[PDB]
Amino acid sequence: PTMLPECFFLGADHVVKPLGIKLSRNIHLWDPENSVLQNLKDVLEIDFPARAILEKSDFTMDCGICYAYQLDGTIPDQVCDNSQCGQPFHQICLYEWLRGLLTSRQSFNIIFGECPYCSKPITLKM
Amino acid sequence: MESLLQHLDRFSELLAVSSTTYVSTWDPATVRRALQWARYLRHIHRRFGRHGPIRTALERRLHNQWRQEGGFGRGPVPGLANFQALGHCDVLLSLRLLENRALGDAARYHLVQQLFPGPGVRDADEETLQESLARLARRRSAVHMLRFNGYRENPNLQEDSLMKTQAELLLERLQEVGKAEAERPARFLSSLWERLPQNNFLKVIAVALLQPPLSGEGSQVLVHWLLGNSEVFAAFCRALPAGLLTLVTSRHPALSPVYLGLLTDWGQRLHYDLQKGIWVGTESQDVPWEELHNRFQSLCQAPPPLKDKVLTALETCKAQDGDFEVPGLSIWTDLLLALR
Amino acid sequence: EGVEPAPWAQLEAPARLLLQALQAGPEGARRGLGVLRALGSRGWEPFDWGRLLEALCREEPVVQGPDGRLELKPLLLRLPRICQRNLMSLLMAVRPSLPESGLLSVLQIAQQDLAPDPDAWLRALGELLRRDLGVGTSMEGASPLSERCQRQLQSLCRGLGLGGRRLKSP
Amino acid sequence: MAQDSVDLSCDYQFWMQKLSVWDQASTLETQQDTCLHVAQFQEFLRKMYEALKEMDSNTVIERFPTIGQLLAKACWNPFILAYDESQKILIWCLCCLINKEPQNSGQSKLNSWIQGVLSHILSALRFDKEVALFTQGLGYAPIDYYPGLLKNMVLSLASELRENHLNGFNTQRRMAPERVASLSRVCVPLITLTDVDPLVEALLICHGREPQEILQPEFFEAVNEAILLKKISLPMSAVVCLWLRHLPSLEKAMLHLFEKLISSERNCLRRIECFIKDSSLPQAACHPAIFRVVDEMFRCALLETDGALEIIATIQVFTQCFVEALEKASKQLRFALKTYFPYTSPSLAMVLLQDPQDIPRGHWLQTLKHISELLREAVEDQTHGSCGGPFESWFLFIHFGGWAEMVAEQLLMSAAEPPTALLWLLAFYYGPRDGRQQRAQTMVQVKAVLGHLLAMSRSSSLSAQDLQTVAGAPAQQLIRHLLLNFLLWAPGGHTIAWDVITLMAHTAEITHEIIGFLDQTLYRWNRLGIESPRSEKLARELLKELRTQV
Ligand SMILES: [Zn+2]
Ligand SMILES: [Zn+2]
Repeated sequence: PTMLPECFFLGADHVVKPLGIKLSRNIHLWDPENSVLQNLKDVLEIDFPARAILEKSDFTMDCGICYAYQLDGTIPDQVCDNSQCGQPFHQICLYEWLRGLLTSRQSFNIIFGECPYCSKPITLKM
Repeated sequence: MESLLQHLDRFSELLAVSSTTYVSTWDPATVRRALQWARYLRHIHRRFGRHGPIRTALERRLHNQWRQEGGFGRGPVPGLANFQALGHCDVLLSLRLLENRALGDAARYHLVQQLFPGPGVRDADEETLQESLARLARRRSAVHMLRFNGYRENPNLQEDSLMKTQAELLLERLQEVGKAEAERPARFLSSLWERLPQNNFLKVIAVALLQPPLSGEGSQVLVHWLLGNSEVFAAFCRALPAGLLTLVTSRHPALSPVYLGLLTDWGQRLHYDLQKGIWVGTESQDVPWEELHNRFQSLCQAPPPLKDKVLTALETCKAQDGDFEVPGLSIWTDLLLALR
Repeated sequence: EGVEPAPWAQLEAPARLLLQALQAGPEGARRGLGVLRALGSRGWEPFDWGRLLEALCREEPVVQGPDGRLELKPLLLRLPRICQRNLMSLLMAVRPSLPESGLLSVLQIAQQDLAPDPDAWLRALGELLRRDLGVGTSMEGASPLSERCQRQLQSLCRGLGLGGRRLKSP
Repeated sequence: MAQDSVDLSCDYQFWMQKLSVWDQASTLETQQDTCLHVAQFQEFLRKMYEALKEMDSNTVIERFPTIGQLLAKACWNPFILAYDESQKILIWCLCCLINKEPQNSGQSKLNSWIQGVLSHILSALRFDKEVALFTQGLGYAPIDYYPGLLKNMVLSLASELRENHLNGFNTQRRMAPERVASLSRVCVPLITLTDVDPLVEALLICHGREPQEILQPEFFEAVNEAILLKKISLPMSAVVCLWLRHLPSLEKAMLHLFEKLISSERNCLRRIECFIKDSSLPQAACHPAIFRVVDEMFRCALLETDGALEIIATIQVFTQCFVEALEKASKQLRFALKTYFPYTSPSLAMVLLQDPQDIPRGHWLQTLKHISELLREAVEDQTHGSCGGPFESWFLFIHFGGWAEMVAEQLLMSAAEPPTALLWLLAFYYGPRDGRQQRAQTMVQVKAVLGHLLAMSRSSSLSAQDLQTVAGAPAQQLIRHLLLNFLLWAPGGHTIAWDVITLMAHTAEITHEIIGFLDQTLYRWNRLGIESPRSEKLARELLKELRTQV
């Protein structure tokens, strides 16, 4: 456990690179004897946010089907009418889901069927 | 500019008479002449066929000539249709002469020699005779293969590709007449109707109306012809399915009010029998109870703007015939109860 | 009449959803990861793999080959090919957090031992997984590849001057 | 000048009584057999056409007897006409047969019969009559709409299949798998015809929920052919799912990679990177299972040829393409690297991933120092809960070029007490399964050779014989390519290069080995942006001249 892990980052390209090279250059400084945090702070040469916002960490805005943002420019706008799920979804992903679902039924253009995560009535208007 | 005119008219003369089985005089010289003419003309198709006044002038010559010959009487010759049809001018005539069995010995041998000297001239920049013809027969065999080995006849005819193809053929064929204004589209539609299989014709038009435009003036000219012409509309409503006509009507609300009267005519000229709990036709060729019920059920399954047309055309047609509320009396109440 | 329910249609919601996720083409693989991320995030962190494996293994009937012949299959082969392969791929990666008892029988299926027209993919995959378990060397010609592949590979390995590197210890 | 009929005249009757088998293939099995036997028959046609074109018609009778029936069978068989140039060769064949001036009426009959079958192929509705007469009345030709017609036919079905795919347990029309299987055989003959691509794409994508395959792999591999031959130009997701459902295609394509690095383009690494990135192999390899497959294939390749340099070069090119394809399109939820590399610990991998271009040239020493330290901790202290043993960590170490090759060139730059780290490291590289007894032997061997070569570089540009003297095995290739590093690196070279080279130029095998080494090093320098133009042009001229000697 004290060993180096397998690790990397996600976010913005410009913020990613420099810490990447800090790591690339301080990696040989790994000491599996002190805290791994002790190794990390001085290899990446930084100190860290101790719950910088404990509350709003990330109300994630990914598809929930493809777990993506910006699907062909589209935002996962379509959500659940539920307090416990609230999960955003993409138009096309949630379509191709509820279409293949047997329980679904088609109106003229609007369709109803179960939210993937919580199985509550969700409506999609093309 | 005018050099193109005399180049083209002589070419089209030679084109039309290619098929003609007077072919005895011909020789490879005439062959080469026709071919190099066609090569120059497809060269012109490539060169500056694109948007310009010369393009438009030549298209005017095309439609002028085609409505001069008419496509009736002296000849319903297909001929090279238009600008894009020029792009393979040689090819069409090559096909004509194969079937012209007045095709003699020497010009024929020299012809096939020209076409297919082998891959001896395999290196050429232009996609030439051999490549074009190869891809042609390739596609033709492909077409038949699909038709027989996976093709299915779609219940939704508009979705069906053949009707969809013919639809866009005809829309192509009418945008040109609308741009030309040589004769009216009505003169063309009439002659068409009379000459060709009307049963297929109706279905073709049905699918034709619903193609979203691409440049929808052809859709308008159709309804302007067809709300004028009811005898077509008579067999039209007779021959087709229900939901087809339903969506056709929602597309062109002009057809809603007429179409209610069509059925309403058939609706009133039936008679109940208490041997069998049904209205029935006096005449053989009258629409059956269920035949009409299907159509009205499709219309029930239509958009709300078109829903309430028929919904009230029924109540009015009932009450004028006595506003009864029980079977045996009103065809319309029989309906209105069956619809729930 | 010409409709069926899902063969998973009778199950725990998470796992059934997971299957409906792995159904979805190649990318369904990574969607598998996203599911588990979402659920370790969700109120039910403990995802009972043990439960899942039982349902995979459990047998049910089919009538295939001619019209007049029954046979049995577990869930795992009757479900659609793409979900199988995606599933196998996920299993490789979550191999730490799985129980051997169920895994073994799953691999007995994975062998497709005496399966005419077998699933080459599943076979190779089971082989590899057993290898990753440190038990699938098998003391066989235990190649996930075909002997055909290895044959025509050796056929051209012959056409190169080998190095003196002692790789075998004969 | 030997057979003159018989290798062709036997296959004549073979293919003849095979046409009688197939006969328009209005079945499943006629179709299937015809599909596999098409192209062989096509080459038969090439030889036949040559045999006819060279000679005249209407005089010879060699196999002219059954020829009309033969060709008529072929013609009415439309899958014949669907393959690439089969039709065109039939054209040319019939052109060989024509007589300009039929004299006996049999010649006229032949020619008329020919014209007839030609019109049957070219100006014949093999099709519905209503749509035919519709356009006949409209005053059109087949030609002017068959393309868009065809297109519409294709598109309807392409959409349809997407519908069927989306219907994942719906009550609706489950499209006939029989029609699907029909299409599977219909596509392949005319796979090259450009109007078809979306259909095929849709066939490969719209997988549906069968537990068993329903297409014929003849289609899978006839597709694989045109992909790897680059006649098709498809998207990427299509070919990945193809690779991912039909295994012999993957296998046969990975084979087709080796075909290049052995047969044609030995040690032109830019052709190799070109081929890799041309295909979506690293993109596909982003998927784990495919990666494990190709890893096993290369492992077998590596243990047949015990250390083939060309193969290792290929590996590292592929690994680079794969790493970048991974970094590109796996932002959220990418697989933990011990997925692809399970047997090893992940820590060592995590270090290996770092590019040399990231780091300045000086610290690469410290990098390799910690690396070799960790490899020692792995293989010497080979405890359970790790790699199985030496070979596995060694194979891991292969894939990361640069970190592999930099040991020598750095050791040339650090012959001032070359640290035991690099010695053990390169010893482990050039030798696995050595044991420390062997590794210490080779350590002091190469360190004594360094005591030689250090002073030899400090001296003038000496002979090639003071070098060949320290040669005179278990350390021959090691010491050889070490000397080759020393040559270009030391500016004392460029004078005695050909001397040393022609000395060690025993064979063509060692020649090819070193040629690969040189292409490798130049490729490395150009990619790294690390160059001495002296050594660049020098190795260029040498490799160039040696590409003549072979
Ligand atoms: Zn999405
Ligand atoms: Zn929900």
